[PDB]
Amino acid sequence: TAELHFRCNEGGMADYAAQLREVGTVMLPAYVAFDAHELARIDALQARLPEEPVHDIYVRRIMVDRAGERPQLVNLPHSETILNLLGDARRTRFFGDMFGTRAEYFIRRCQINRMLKDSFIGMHLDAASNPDYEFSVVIQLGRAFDGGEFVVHPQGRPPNVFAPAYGTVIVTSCAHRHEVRTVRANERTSLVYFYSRHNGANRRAA
Ligand SMILES: [Cl-]
Ligand SMILES: [Fe+3]
Repeated sequence: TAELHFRCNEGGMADYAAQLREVGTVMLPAYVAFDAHELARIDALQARLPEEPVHDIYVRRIMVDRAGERPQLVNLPHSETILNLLGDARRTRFFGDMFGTRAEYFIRRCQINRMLKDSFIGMHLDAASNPDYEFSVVIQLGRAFDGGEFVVHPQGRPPNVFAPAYGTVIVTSCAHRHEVRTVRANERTSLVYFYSRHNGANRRAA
């Protein structure tokens, strides 16, 4: 009956980490985390990747993280170039502060999701793929679309609704169920990746 809609956080690091802490999700405005020319590069690079259906959602894998296995680079060489940006010193410091820990974090899984009109992502928990995922990061590469809100459903709270634009970045804790609502026009393209302090094998049973 009631849903809490969020705009991009207009503050700084102290504000970003506090919203992630209290709310569990924060949306950063373009182009704080990744500069526009960097997103332009990522966009040119991901196009070169092989696409597979997963048919109203098409997925371009960069890094896979199968049950019982350790994270694996795939679709070389352009996957690694994208990953190099995601894990460079600027981003490592940026998300290190964002998460509020000195501990080393690893990017375990990473892919481009291309969602066509009338696609959606039903309710789920990222922890179900890997119980050690702590945070998820989503970069919006979709130039223009309707619908497609990223919705988080924390236990005993109103849903938190995020409408993302090109260049925005959502950071969210994997402790909350979440979903993407129906895409209502053109297509919605996002780079999604997952952070864990564990770099060993995925403890989800295969
Ligand atoms: Cl910029
Ligand atoms: Fe998810």
